[PDB]
Amino acid sequence: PDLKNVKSKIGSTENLKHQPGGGKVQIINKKLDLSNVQSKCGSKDNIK
Amino acid sequence: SIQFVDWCPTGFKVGINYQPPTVVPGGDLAKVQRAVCMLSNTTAIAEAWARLDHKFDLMYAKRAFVHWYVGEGMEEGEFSEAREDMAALEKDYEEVGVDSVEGEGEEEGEEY
Repeated sequence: PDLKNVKSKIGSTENLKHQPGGGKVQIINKKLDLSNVQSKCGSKDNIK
Repeated sequence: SIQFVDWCPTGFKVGINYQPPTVVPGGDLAKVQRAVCMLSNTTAIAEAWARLDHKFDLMYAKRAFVHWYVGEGMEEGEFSEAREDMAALEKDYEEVGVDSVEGEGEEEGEEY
């Protein structure tokens, strides 16, 4: 006898393209703007 | 040594009420004949403002929790502008703890 060609069915041989692929993460951080800010009591200029 | 600000002319408010202190039922308690009730205005609150300045900035930078306030009707600028006010209050309390001495600008030479 002869079998010519035969192969397995179905598993890890059909998976070899798809890893799958991974990704990327990031924070999750900010600031605030302070540029407007002055004190809200204010007598010391009255020295004038 | 029990320390007031340099500028203080008059720092006090005193009162007399004839009815005594009276406690509650239901303790081992002191039925005293007289008492005082005091309120202190002081820059010492500026130590616990500095703690709110510390607590806030570690959470708010990382933006921890803020989404719980967002989702129940609140601006982001609300937190920012409250801490802005704390940035003012810090100084509103610093422009008082100072001594009343006068002067401005810059000099490096003699008058005499």
